[PDB]
Amino acid sequence: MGQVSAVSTVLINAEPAAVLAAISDYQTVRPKILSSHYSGYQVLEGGQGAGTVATWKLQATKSRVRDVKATVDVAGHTVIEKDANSSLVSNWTVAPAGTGSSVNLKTTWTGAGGVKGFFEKTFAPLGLRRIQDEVLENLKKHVEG
Repeated sequence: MGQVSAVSTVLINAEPAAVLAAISDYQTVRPKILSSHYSGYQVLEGGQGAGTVATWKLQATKSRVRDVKATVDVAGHTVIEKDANSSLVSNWTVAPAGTGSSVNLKTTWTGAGGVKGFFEKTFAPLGLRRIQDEVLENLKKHVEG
């Protein structure tokens, strides 16, 4: 059994420890770095570190909206978001990168079929990867200035 996922790494002009905290902040950071594909963001528990629970809608296209209920698991410099509603997990791994830092964002894919059917029928992985990349950009700009 293999594994497929949307992976993108973005360089950030900021301390990786600060970025880690920013990621674990689901109150003042998370909802300020969301793309236009996000809506109805609501923190259900915590909002600052492990144990945080938050929910939102992710609209890939007109008639593709994912109801996400992410459980946050912060450990070291990796923040894991496990959707309780569907089989989607997003990994937020941040690490030093020269004078700044970088974040490796890995969002897993799912579905009854393979990537072909995942794209054609359900939520386009090409769009999802773009969405996550755009959020990483927002994060970079957010923590930078």
